[PDB]
Amino acid sequence: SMYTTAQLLAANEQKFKFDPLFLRLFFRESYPFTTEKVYLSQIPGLVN
Amino acid sequence: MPQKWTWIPRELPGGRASFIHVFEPVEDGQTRGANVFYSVMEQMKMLDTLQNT
Repeated sequence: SMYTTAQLLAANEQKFKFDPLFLRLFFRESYPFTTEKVYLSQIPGLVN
Repeated sequence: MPQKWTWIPRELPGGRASFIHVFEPVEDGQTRGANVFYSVMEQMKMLDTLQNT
């Protein structure tokens, strides 16, 4: 019951600036582990 | 575990071959093939265990 007409010209998808620089530059290798915990080790390496 | 993945097109734009893939499918859609051991992998291992025991 409305006789007015309309036309859509353009639509834009706003977004915020997001670039993962820190995990791009430094964290380069991925290790999927199926176990429960994860171990990392450090060896002193000071020999007289 | 692998750490770098590279893309290699199968065929060059000129029509020459750049990557070769060979296998025999059985069903309609099969992306990658399966070895011939699936029928007897289990019996082989159990035979090995029986022999050693």
